[PDB]
Amino acid sequence: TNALETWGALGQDINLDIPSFQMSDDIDDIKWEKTSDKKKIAQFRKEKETFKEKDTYKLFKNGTLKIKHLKTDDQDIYKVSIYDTKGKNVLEKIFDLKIQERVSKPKISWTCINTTLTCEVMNGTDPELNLYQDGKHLKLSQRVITHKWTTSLSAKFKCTAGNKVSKESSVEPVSCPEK
Ligand SMILES: *[C@@H]1O[C@H](CO)[C@@H](O)[C@H](O)[C@H]1NC(C)=O
Ligand SMILES: *[C@@H]1O[C@H](CO)[C@@H](O)[C@H](O)[C@H]1NC(C)=O
Ligand SMILES: *[C@@H]1O[C@H](CO)[C@@H](O)[C@H](O)[C@H]1NC(C)=O
Ligand code: NA
Repeated sequence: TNALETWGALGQDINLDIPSFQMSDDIDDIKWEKTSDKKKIAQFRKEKETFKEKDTYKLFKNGTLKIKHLKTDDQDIYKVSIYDTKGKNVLEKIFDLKIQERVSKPKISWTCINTTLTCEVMNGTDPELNLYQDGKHLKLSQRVITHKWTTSLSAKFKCTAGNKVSKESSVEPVSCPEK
């Protein structure tokens, strides 16, 4: 339905900008609306007043709308409509905001007794995990990664986790004399 997809982080702020715009005198009204609830979240009705539905919102002179501290409820299609003094619609841009939880630093666990190693990430939406040993790719996975060996070991393992909004990483030197 012609919207510009946008990714935002649960808990962080985000900015919806219209580069296609450049403010001026002729401009009489800039309206930002939230589709699903059909409600104007912010509006620049000339100096006549600066309306904002909440502190969660902020609208700038350049038409950019900042949404503070993203929450599950903010995933929605947003629309800006802006008009001059002669009543004309100068621009209309639409954004399709989806949000994800930032990923957390992965956690690596292991026993030398049982030749087993695990990498897991507790926080993060639809993450992707990669396991490396002394800089060489082991496995890619969406769920928890397991890695078993047999010999005595003294490697440097690296586990990455990432999604659309973040990337975290953890390296842990492993030494199993096993005897
Ligand atoms: C609009 O202004 C804000 C700061 O007031 C800035 O963060 C944003 O990048 C600007 N966008 C444009 C298109 O000027
Ligand atoms: C995991 O996410 C929760 C909120 O969803 C937060 O309280 C906690 O601090 C996060 N942990 C990390 C390591 O980011
Ligand atoms: C680890 O190895 C021991 C033998 O040394 C075995 O008995 C045990 O089942 C293994 N641990 C797990 C969790 O399977
Ligand atoms: Na919102």
